[PDB]
Amino acid sequence: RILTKPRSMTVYEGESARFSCDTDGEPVPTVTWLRKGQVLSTSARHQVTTTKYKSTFEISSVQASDEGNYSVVVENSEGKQEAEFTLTIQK
Repeated sequence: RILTKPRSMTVYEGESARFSCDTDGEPVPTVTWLRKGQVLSTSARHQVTTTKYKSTFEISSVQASDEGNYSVVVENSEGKQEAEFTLTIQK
């Protein structure tokens, strides 16, 4: 599980904070980005997303959320895993 975890960083605002991880599953695992930042939103405030075997979350307009420690809990159609990191922001 957790084929690869997203590193970390510190951005200012919609400057990058790009993230992308990898995870196996059967069929395909599940992912839920979140970290006391309102589940890293998904589109109204963040460009979060997930693919067949690789997910990723980007921030081109961080809002109230985004403050530092940001993680991704990815299940496995039966199991549960997680990769935590820390992306802060400077409004």
